[PDB]
Amino acid sequence: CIFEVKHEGKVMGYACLVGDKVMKPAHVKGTIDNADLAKLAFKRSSKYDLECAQIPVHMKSDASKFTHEKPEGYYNWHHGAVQYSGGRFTIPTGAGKPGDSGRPIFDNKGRVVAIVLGGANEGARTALSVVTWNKDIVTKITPEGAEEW
Amino acid sequence: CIFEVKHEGKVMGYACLVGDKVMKPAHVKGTIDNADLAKLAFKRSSKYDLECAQIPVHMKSDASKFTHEKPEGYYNWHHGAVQYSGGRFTIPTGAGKPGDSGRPIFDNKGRVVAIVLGGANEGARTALSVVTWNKDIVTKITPEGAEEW
Amino acid sequence: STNGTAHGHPHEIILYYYELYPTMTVVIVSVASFVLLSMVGTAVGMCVCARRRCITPYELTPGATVPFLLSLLCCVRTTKA
Amino acid sequence: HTTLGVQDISTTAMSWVQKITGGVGLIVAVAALILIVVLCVSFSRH
Repeated sequence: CIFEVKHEGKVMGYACLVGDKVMKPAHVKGTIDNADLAKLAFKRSSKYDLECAQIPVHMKSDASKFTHEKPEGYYNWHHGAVQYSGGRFTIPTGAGKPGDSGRPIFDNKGRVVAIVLGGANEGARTALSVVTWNKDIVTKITPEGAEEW
Repeated sequence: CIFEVKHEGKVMGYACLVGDKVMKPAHVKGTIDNADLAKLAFKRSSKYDLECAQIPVHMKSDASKFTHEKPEGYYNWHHGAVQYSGGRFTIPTGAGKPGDSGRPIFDNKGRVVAIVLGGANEGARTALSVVTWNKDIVTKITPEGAEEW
Repeated sequence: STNGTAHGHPHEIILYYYELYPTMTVVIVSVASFVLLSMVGTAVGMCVCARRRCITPYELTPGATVPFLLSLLCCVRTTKA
Repeated sequence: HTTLGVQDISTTAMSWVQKITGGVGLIVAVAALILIVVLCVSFSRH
């Protein structure tokens, strides 16, 4: 589900197969290091700093769900455990750096819950700026003073 | 309830006694290998790629009721176990070949859940292209790139 | 001499050219060309606006189609697949 | 005597045809603005 964006042979960010689309932050330079994915036609969206396309039928089995269901508690992400509460995802400051955009925040059943775009440092913890699903539609939560990773 | 369509002495697909009609995919060449069934008058329907007729009174006890009820999980079919999830039936690629159209996908109580028409190969698994019942009415789900069996 | 009939419709309209002239018609033609350019510019703007409408709905999922069709055409033809 | 710069008549008829052109341009201009207005509403909604 996770694929890496390379630029001049160097990993800049990541791309993710969530739902039935293929995501990757718009700000990330490079092209997805995967033939099938690279040749796709992406639709940019500067508001969300998102850039989605549709998953080829032969990889659709490789997507990661998603879900609007996110009860206060702890979620999972590559660097550890994210914490959700008060309508805000946070992490121990330092555990997320530039070049982590695109990385999904899974729950314990594997459903992708949000996609990190950047984070605002508010001391001990950093409030993440994420792309999250509402009732059915996509949304973007950006804490005051976010630093786009 | 299941009867085989033969063409030049060769099984092409199947025919099924569901509800009070006698079904068989329209695309299947041949004639039902059963006197009583073969002499019937079928009504073709190219939208549904279906071709139904009515079950003779002496076989009506032999029909199979169907169902719109299909929760994510595993279903049964002649070659093994089909898997349903994300609104898509799939199987291990290779376990379904041309000449399997018409074969029903039963659940564990025997209710026919869908009827295979063909499948699209998407790697490890093949998403089946089936005829399935909605709230009450028939429907057809055809995954992108299906190969009509 | 040369009769500058009125019409009609147009026809007799070009006849006036002979009456008071060298010019007249060429300027009118230029004006017509300008009008055509305005019409063409409007259409180009309209198509760009139609994209602006189709935007958002470009990312992405269940929700038109629907739009579609209501759809100008393009809506729909993405809606596909 | 007379010879002067128009325009003049052939008037009426002339206006009949002229009136047909440019109206649609105004329409698409207004529609464009309205679309922008709605877009701003969406931007505000977000």
